[PDB]
Amino acid sequence: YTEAELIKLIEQNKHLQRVRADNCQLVEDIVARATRINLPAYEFLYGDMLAWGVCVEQDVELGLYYIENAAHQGLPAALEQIGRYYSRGTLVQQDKERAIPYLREAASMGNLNARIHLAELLLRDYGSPLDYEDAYRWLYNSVTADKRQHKRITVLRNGLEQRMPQNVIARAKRRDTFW
Amino acid sequence: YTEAELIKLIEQNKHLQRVRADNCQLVEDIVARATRINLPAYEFLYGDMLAWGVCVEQDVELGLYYIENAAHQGLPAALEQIGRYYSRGTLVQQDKERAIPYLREAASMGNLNARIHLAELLLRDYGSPLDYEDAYRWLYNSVTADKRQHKRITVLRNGLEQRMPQNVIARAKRRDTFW
Amino acid sequence: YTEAELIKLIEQNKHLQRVRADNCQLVEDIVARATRINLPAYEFLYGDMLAWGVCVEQDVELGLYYIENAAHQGLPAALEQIGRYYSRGTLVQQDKERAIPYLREAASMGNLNARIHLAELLLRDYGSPLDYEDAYRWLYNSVTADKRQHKRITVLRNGLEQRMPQNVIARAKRRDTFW
Amino acid sequence: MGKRYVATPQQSQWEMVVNTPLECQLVHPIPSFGDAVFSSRANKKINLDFELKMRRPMGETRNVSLISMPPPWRPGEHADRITNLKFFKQFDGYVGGQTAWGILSELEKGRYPTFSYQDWQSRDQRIEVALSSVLFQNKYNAFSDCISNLLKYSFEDIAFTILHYERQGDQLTKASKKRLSQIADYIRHNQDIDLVLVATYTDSTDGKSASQSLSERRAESLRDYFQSLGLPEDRIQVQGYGKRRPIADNGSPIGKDKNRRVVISLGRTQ
Amino acid sequence: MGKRYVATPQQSQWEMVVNTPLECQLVHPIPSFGDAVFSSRANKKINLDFELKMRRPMGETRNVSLISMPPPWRPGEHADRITNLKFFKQFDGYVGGQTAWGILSELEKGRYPTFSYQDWQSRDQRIEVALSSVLFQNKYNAFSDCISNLLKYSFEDIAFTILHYERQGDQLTKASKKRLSQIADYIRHNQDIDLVLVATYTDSTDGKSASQSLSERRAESLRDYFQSLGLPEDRIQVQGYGKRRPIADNGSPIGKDKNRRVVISLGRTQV
Amino acid sequence: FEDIAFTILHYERQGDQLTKASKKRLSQIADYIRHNQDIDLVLVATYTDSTDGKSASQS
Repeated sequence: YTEAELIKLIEQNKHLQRVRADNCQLVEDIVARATRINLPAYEFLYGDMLAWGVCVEQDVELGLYYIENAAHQGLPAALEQIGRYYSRGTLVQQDKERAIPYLREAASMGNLNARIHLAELLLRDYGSPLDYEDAYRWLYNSVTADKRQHKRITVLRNGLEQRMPQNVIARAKRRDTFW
Repeated sequence: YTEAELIKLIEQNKHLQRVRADNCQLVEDIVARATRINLPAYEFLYGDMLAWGVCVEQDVELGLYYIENAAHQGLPAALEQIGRYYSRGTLVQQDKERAIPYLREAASMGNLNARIHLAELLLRDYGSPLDYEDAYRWLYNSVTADKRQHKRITVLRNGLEQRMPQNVIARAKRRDTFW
Repeated sequence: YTEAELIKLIEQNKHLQRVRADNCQLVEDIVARATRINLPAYEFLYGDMLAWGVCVEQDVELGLYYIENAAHQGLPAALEQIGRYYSRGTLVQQDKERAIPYLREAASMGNLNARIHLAELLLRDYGSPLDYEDAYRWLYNSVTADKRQHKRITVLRNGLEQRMPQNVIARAKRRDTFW
Repeated sequence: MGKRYVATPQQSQWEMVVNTPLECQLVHPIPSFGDAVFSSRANKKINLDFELKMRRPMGETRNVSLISMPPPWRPGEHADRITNLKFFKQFDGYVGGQTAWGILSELEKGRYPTFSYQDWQSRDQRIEVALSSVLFQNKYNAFSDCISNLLKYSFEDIAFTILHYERQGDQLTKASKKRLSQIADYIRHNQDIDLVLVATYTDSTDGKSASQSLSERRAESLRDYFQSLGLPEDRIQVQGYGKRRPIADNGSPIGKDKNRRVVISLGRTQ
Repeated sequence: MGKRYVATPQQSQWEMVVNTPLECQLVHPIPSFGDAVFSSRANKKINLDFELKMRRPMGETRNVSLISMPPPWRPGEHADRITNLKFFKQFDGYVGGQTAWGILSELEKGRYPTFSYQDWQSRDQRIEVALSSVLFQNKYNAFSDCISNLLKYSFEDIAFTILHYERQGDQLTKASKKRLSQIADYIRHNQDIDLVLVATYTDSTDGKSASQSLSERRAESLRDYFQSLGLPEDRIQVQGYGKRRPIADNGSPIGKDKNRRVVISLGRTQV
Repeated sequence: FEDIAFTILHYERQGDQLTKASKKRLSQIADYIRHNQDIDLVLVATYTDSTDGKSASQS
């Protein structure tokens, strides 16, 4: 795999499906690239392979370690995955308040899933109003092509708007924000 | 055209008719003389040609610009034309109080049309009594051969006389005034 | 086209009709001139063609991009185009107060349509009563041969005057010279 | 109760801020509200502007009532309704024409001109603003004196001037010298005039070289005169066009005198 | 007997914190509670913010009642109900529009603007927060003087400017000089701008080389001027185009006047 | 400490300076560090885009 294709597959959540479609012929290459070169895309892929035990044996601790290393280097999907693992209690002990920072960082980097999940957590009182602004900002200038996700984003935006004054809302809609 | 003949045609308001009678064969010469030599008679002629769009295309701004240049150099007919354009709202936004100075200058130079129009504007309260004297003076020693215009001038003179004291009237009739 | 020819075509809102008449032979010429040398008139023409799909495939996003490219150059017609698009909601979300700053620059450049639309928007309460003086000045100094446009400008001037102290109207009517 | 903005006799003061032959400005500070400014300018017509300048700008356009209320120290006198104005949003209140002179007159009688309207900044409640007549008489006399000493022409009346020369000599005619004196007065009293354009040109009687020499000598004399008024040399522009560009029919005695002329054009920075 | 936060006549004080042509700020410290801040800023339109800043932030979003209560030393006077606001969790209380001017007006009349609400930090009991009108009038006069001296335009109004040059020389027209002076005032007082694009053009009178040289000359003159205004060199990006890229018909003097222009674009990022 | 322990900052397209938001976050980090004496380790991992050459990118 090239790095760019692996990154794009990671963002679409089809890296595991692709590796299965290859009948797991590149497993040795993935292991070598992740463990030795420390390529964040390959680190995330190897961590997901170890964690959920596809082809390779199921080693939850080591898989989470390599996912955390991909996050260390800063792969937004890795941060989002760790955040949703903490928020939903998948392979880890459920701690939404611990999930919040990971999701916040992934959202700040540009991960739409992280943005939606963070807004949902905040609307359940699992954070502080001192986030709403940023979260609202991140939900404001976000472009999606899925009508279902678009409706969900609009609903979350209105839910956040019902909780901040006009001063803060004005400041949020009037800031430089990208990704 | 010679300069003197063009000036006399301008004073009679037949320069455009003459140019039409020539079937617009000297248009290039008119353009060259106005734009390059800056001859006030040709500047006024070119401005009228551009403004009302005869033979040449209708360019109101440029025509008024060249008329204003003819006025800059001091052609009395140009000043009178700009004044009556402002007073009647022809090709410009109607502002009689703005028209007044142009008409006043043209009248002071000797333009009979400017004198009559200025007296008419003053008699409609579109100026100040501090003009009447001069205007009255300009209407007093003015010689016309048209009986209709002579009657109009006499009427305007009486209208101005009904508004100034005997002191000012005496001073007005007793001053050096020409053209 | 040379460029002055193209500019004159643009000012008369006939450039797209001109390109249509010429049977779409200028397509690649326009594209190359717009995106290679960045000629503002060619940039505006290309943006218009991309916007409405004239002799090219329609591309609203890039069309507006090239219209903006022309506007930031200084073209009076691109600025008015951007302001009118923002005010009408054509090809973009409707936004009057965003429109006004664009219309102001085109009006200051001499664009009559920008002046008229700026006056219409200000009389509709889409700007602070601090843009009234400039709009009135621009309309007051406007010259036109179309009696419909003349009457429109006069009516808009009266409407603007019905919101100003008349110490501001007098200030709008003052000039730095006799002309 | 209501909010009434007026200067108490210990606070009331009138000032003549601008006292020049080109402008007069009488200012009455209304405490906690702002200023009341009467301005008269050099012009051919009678003009006075009254501006109620407010520290906090006008919130919305409101109908205003102008009354001539008697002061407290005048029992038994009733109030006279003067007129109804309109104060506009984000603009100072303006009264002009005969009503501004009437405000000055009501102040001369010892009364209080009162503007009453509903203030947007004050929860849409009715407020009054009064002009005090205490210490008004002396400043009204000074204002009348300055109005007496105002130029009877404005920048519009002199910005373009055409002067004529005598048949023999380098001197202007009598009327042209009078107009040049008017121009010099306005220039010497106005510091906002930046540009002077001089375009001398003569009759066809002399030779072309002679015409050019006469025109240039006249232009240089006028440039030196304009320098004498205090303008820097980088502002004055002078050009001699000789016997070219005739505005009148050369050959007639009157036409040649017409063409023997100078154009003086002023330009200000308002 | 509930909790009432008000400054006693000996404790009340009003201060002008920010007094600049870009912002005016008036602060009333409410003892044991926090501050009440009136902020006005340079803009094309009337604007006033009232912010009730609390030492202990708002615990829950609550409905707040704004009343114009008479002080104790005014017997026989009833209280005027002004409005109902909503104070939000962990955000300073905000009042804006005509209601903030109404609070200032009720203070100008010797009354106490009182906000009443249920406090989360107080076992959900009703508490009052009042602004004292003692020593207010002098500072209200200073605040209104500051408001009168505010610039009548904001950054949005000077972001994109097309200036014009005269036919002879390298000096800007009168209107262009005025607009440049406005830009200079705002920049002098703000200096936050991070992108200053100065693209100069010329008419078709001179040759290509001469026009390019003149345009670059004027561009660098403007760059030096903007540096003198205090902006760092890195933010300024000047570019001369000479006779290239006309916007008007160079066949008329009006077109040449339109073509001798300079485009100054100011850009900043709030984030 | 949970909100700032991991931070990712961005650089401008041309130059060696951080963006505005990245400088703001760096100021937040500096405040927390200057007020907290218990912070022992700082790990910094800069890396750039592919536009420049590999040696240039490393430099």
